[PDB]
Amino acid sequence: ADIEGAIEDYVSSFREEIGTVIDAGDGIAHVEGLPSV
Amino acid sequence: LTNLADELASVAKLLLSETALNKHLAEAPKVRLLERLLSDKVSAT
Repeated sequence: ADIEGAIEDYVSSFREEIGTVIDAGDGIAHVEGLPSV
Repeated sequence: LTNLADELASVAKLLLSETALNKHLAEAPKVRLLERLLSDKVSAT
C-alpha cells in the first residue's frame, strides 16, 4: 500500500487553484480542477 | 528486448489491477511519481 503515498505526493506536487473549462454551452460551463471550490 | 517485453507486460497487468493510478495519471511530476513508485522494479529502458 506504499503506492498510495506515492500517488498522494504526486497529486500534492501540483498556490491558488486554477481550473480549466472542459465544456461549455447554453450559459453553463464545466470546469475541471478547483478541488477546494 | 525479451526482458523489456516481460517487464512491460507485468506493468500493463499491474496497471489493469489498479485503475486508480491510471485515472489519476491520464489527466513532469508524472515521471517523478514513476521513479518514486517503481524506479528499480523495472529496467532503465
